[PDB]
Amino acid sequence: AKLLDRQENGFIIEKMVEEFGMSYLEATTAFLEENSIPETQFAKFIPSGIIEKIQSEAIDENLLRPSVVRC
Amino acid sequence: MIHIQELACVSRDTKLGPEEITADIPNVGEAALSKLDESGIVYIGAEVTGGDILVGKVTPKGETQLTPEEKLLRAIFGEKASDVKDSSLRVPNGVSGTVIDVQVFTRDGVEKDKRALEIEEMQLKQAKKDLSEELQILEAGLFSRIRAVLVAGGVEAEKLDKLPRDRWLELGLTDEEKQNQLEQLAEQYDELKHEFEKKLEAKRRKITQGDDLAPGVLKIVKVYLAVK
Repeated sequence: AKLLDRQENGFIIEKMVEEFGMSYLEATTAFLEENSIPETQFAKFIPSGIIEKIQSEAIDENLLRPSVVRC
Repeated sequence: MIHIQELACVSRDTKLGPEEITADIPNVGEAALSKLDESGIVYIGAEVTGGDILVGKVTPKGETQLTPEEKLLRAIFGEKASDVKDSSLRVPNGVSGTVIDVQVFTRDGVEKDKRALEIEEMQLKQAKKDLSEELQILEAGLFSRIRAVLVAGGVEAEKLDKLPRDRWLELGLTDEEKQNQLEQLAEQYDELKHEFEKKLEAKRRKITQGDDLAPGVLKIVKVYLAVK
């Protein structure tokens, strides 16, 4: 009944990037959808370790306003 | 052959919020954003080619249009992350030339950016300067004559040149049509000096005051490109 353990979910995530070879972003965007978790709750279900690897994609891909890249 | 092609970039109010003219544009490399000034506008004298950004504009996206992939990173980075889409004004395909002028019009009410202010600030220094030199002439002139007419009739030759210029208007002369001359000079000076001053006003009024643009439009940036 409890998914809480992020580490768990985190290890569970990179599994998808290793197999489905999708973008860390798309991946974790999906993981959430599949478990019915709103993005606004990513904090309690996603490991801040895997987040970092999204932040990285965002910059490398310029998905964000230069304004936010800096801070 | 050669001609000045006027290209405009307009930012309006949308049903989804106000547009922004800025260098803070997403989905474009440093290469593109590099060539722009702090205000998102291209540099005068730039050798621009088809595609290059001339004026950076941005438009709010609105829920409906948000991919769940961006709803997520919006939640990660805060509201103003993937808030807007690039709608900046680029150089059309095929065309090539060199920017020779830009012209920023801002509606009455909108906050003036840094770029705008410096320009505003500069035009004030002048409007003011223009007055000093205007006034210096007015004095140097009329006052050369007041002396002349003053000396002739009641000469303080050396005495007069000492007391500050503002003290001359004071001194009087033996009743005479020569006192009526000294009368008009006084009137003229003041009346004119005043007029010149209330002109500085009407100038400052215009410089700072907004531009009368269409309803909805917030600011317009007109780039002037020399196409060969």
